[PDB]
Order: sequence, then C-alpha cells, then structure tokens
Amino acid sequence: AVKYYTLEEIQKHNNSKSTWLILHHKVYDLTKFLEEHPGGEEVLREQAGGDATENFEDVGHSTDARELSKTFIIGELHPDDRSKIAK
Ligand code: HEM
Ligand SMILES: [Ca+2]
Ligand SMILES: [Ca+2]
Repeated sequence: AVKYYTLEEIQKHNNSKSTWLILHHKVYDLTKFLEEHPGGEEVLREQAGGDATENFEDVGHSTDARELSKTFIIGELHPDDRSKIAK
C-alpha cells in the first residue's frame, strides 16, 4: 500500500511550515523533527524539498538514528520521478 508523492509535490515542502526530504526513494516529513535533530536544523533546511540520501549516508548515523528515521516516513517518490532521483 505504498503512498506516492511526485517530485513536483515534494519540492513544495521546502519551508518551515512543511519540510520533506527524500532518502532512498522514500519521503520523510521532518517538519517537527528538524527542531530536535542532533545534527542541527540548517543541514536539514538546506535539503528540504529534495533528495538528501548522500548526505545522510555519509554521516554514519547510528542504528538507533536510522531506526528513528523510519518513524517519519510518509510515502515514497512517485514512479514517474524515479529516473530523476537516485535510489
Ligand atoms: C529522518 C532522518 C534523520 C534522523 C532521524 C537523524 C537523526 C540523527 C541523530 C539521532 C543523530 C545523532 C548521532 C546518531 O545517532 O547517529 C544525528 C546526527 C547528525 N545528523 Fe542526522 N538524522 C536524520 C537526517 C539527517 C540528514 C538528512 C542529514 C544531512 C543532511 C543529517 C546530518 C547529521 C549530522 C551532520 C549529524 C552529526 C552531528 C554531530 O555530532 O556533529 N541527518 N542525526
Ligand atoms: Ca531545538
Ligand atoms: Ca528552529
């Protein structure tokens, strides 16, 4: 039962009212979480509305962090956009 969002739509969620990003083709709503994120707000704000896979993977987030991330998944990138965005 995967819920899809287009890249066009995701790009709209780029601000303090609603911040989404993409990690490995999934869509995360970090609007609230970014106020708590141990890595700070601005790394996430810079990524809002787009893919942040590379950045996320480079840090070496802990297994508890990676598990926490799953709680913010709201859907996945629409199939029509999956050539634009690397998994
Ligand atoms: C939903 C996704 C995310 C969650 C739940 C999350 C969670 C956390 C947590 C709990 C830590 C503390 C260390 C650890 O446990 O690994 C952390 C640190 C960090 N995160 Fe994230 N993170 C997320 C996304 C990101 C993204 C997308 C970026 C980059 C654009 C990022 C950059 C950082 C950095 C730079 C730090 C290390 C801060 C330091 O101690 O210097 N995080 N994150
Ligand atoms: Ca805070
Ligand atoms: Ca703030």
